[PDB]
Amino acid sequence: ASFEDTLKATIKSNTKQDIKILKIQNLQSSPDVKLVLIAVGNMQVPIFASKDGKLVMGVSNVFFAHKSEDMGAVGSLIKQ
Amino acid sequence: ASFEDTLKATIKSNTKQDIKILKIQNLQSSPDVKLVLIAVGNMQVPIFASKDGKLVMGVSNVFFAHKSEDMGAVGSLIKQTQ
Repeated sequence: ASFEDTLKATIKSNTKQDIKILKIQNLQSSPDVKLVLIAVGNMQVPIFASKDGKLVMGVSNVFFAHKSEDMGAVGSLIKQ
Repeated sequence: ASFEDTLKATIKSNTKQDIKILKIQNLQSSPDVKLVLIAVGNMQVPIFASKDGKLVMGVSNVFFAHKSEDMGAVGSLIKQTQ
């Protein structure tokens, strides 16, 4: 099952909610976690997701990346 | 560089703090992310870490997993810290 289909399933299975995947952004630091922006209800909201889509973790204000630029990336979409 | 060493590096380089790793817990839903509990000074704080230790992401009150048990696992570990 693709990342978007797994990711869609993973959220629905825990929230009963049908989401739209708006924007997927890869992280230069590592391929294990993809920064993704989804539409739930009336808001667009960002999350972190395992590359397989079987885990989502909400964006918090703790985020350190081996590469500096990715911190800009998350900071950009959290302003989005 | 090993997972605990990379994780130590990637945290220190950005908070210039030296931390110990107390507990590492793998998530059954995926191996891509490890739930890890570290010590900053006299605080214990849980975090999520890419399996290679090159991303640390704070535990928030959003976390969804494909396998149900993993939610129990993090929910217990957030209780141990506070």
